[PDB]
Amino acid sequence: VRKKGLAMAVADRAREGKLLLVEAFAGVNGKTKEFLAWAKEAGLDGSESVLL
Amino acid sequence: PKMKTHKGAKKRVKITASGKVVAMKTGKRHLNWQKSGKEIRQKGRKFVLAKPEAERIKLLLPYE
Amino acid sequence: RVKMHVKKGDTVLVASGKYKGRVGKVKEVLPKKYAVIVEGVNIVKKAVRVSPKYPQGGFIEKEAPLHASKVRPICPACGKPTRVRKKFLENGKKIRVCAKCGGALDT
RNA sequence: UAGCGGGCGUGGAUCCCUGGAUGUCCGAAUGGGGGAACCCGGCCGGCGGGAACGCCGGUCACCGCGCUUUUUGCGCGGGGGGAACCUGGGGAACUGAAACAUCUCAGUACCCAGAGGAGAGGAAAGAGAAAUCGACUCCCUGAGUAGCGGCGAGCGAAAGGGGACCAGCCUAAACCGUCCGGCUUGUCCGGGCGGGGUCGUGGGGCCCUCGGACACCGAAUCCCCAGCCUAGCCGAAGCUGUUGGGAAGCAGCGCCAGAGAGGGUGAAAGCCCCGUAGGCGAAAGGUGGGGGGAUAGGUGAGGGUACCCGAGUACCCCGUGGUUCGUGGAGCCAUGGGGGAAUCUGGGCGGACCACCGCCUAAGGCUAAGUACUCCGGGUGACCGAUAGCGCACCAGUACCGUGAGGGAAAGGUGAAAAGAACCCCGGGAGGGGAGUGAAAUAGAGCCUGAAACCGUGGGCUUACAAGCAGUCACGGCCCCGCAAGGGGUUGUGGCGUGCCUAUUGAAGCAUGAGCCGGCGACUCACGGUCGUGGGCGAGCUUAAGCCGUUGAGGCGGAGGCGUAGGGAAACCGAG
Repeated sequence: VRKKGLAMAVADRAREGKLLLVEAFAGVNGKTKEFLAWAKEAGLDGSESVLL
Repeated sequence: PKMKTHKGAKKRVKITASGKVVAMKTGKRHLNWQKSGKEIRQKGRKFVLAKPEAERIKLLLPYE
Repeated sequence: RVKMHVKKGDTVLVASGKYKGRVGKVKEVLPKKYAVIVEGVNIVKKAVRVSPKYPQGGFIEKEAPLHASKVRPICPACGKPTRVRKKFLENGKKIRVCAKCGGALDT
């Protein structure tokens, strides 16, 4: 059951289209504006919350 | 905690593993003398049901 | 332990709410209940006819205290939270990159 | 926590951290006391001039264990408390059985005592069916199974396996060396002390034999250092205007981030104050195998002899607790009496007992670890907001109850901040009328809110020929809202009418609960079953303890229960 759970849920997100697995994150030191400009570039904005 | 199977009726009854509680015939102990074989071969087994639904319950946990 | 605040009895502005943007004076730290008596809360008490210290005229007050979270630093600029450094020897607290503790006299 | 009043610090006070210090009188009280916190006293020593009065510091009750020539005595400890957890020493009744004695409740509450962070326990006369494992406590399944019983109520375990955890040993006795005792001197009986050994194809002793060896391992012990706690240190980014009493809220631009946890800042801030992530920190003290030095200390093969291996015991009986065992064919452990072994063909067990085969070496001892709990430190919650919450939110084990053991309350909020109301006025004051204060005094001092029952004062309608579970339907009088239409209200008349709840064959009942109101207050859950149901699954399902991770983050762990064959009570026969 719960196996499929994740699957279904996660895969259902995929049905919408809101998803991606970047090869490697450009902001390599863990600092805010790195990932921030990175996100503005990676299809992000601000009003959308991230099981990231 | 875990309900206790009634050791007694457990130690003294049958129910065919389909759900039909079928028991053992009595009135057979201190008689026999002026009686006949008719009562003998009849006093060999028994039946029952309906309230042995409540008795089917009393068996409980291992059902049996 | 660490009743310690950040305000020193010298001179500092007041970004309050009562008389907002009022020039804050010598300040007088009082006490450990986060408060200050700058030169501000001006009212008047209904003191009695108390013949000695209050002759035939009794209806007067000057500067009453106030809250300590109502002021901000001062330097050749404005407030902005103070940064402290160990000077190697002493312990000067220069302002937001803008220099000098705001109290001075060899620090 | 105010006034009076006087001091102290950048020669770094207060404040927090540590160590010591002064530490009176009570209290195990401990010199003797004694009705607790009071009254006396002895010896060492001192001060007042101090031999009589008095103080100061010293010293003293008892038990045990270990020494001292009995002696003079020296020595270390003891004794008290403690909420829960803890081991033993005694041991209830109510109840269930729809009575009630067997039984149960339960060896449970409760009394004693002691032990410590632990304990308790603990290295095998084991466990039990196979030539199987191998101290202890803990979690799980085994399983309500195996057992138990006026075979009623009901009570009710162990192996196996899946994990936590890991730990092993001190001895006596064989033999030997010494000091002591005594004695029927003697190739001696008992004692203190060192060597000696520790058991399952037995272990050593003693002599003889193999070759016994640098080493090889190494504590529960010694000591130290990383750390850990008792205080801290620092630490990211903003303004202008705007309504408002007050902005943090309204717009304009800008900003920190490993930190947009939270509280507070006159309200609602990531850049106001306190802080959050991160990063350092002990001079003195306490705590720690984490790492190591070190230390106590541990290891061989063989022949013979014929030495010892735990004595008022095991073993039989009797009276028996515990365990599934309520005495049954009744085992094993433990023990009160009586009978009373041996030292390995010795002993105990394999559920009465005898035969065959296996298990393990008794009657002396110490053991960390995981267990258990909450006086307590911090941390959290689909926990509560002054009838709730702990009994105790505020000086609650205070009031006050009773000699007494013991009972057991009530009682919170002004504001951002006291600015907590001078001066006039009436008044003895009290309290108010003004003023003055703040945003506001409908926040005015047990003062945010202020209801209900509730007692007043004004007004509208109605009432002084009238028969009432108090209203209802209609109509008129009326007064006031209304553009209309209508609406509130009120009752002048007349048709209709035996309160509520409980209880009852059945109530207006002259059966009862109830004065009125505010509030508190009763069908839940924990295990398992059982029918129906929503879904994943499919002859398949699903893990339990736990472990890995987490900081509201999940996955992993197949022991096991479920399901396919039942039928005979059984051996067992098998879709029969």
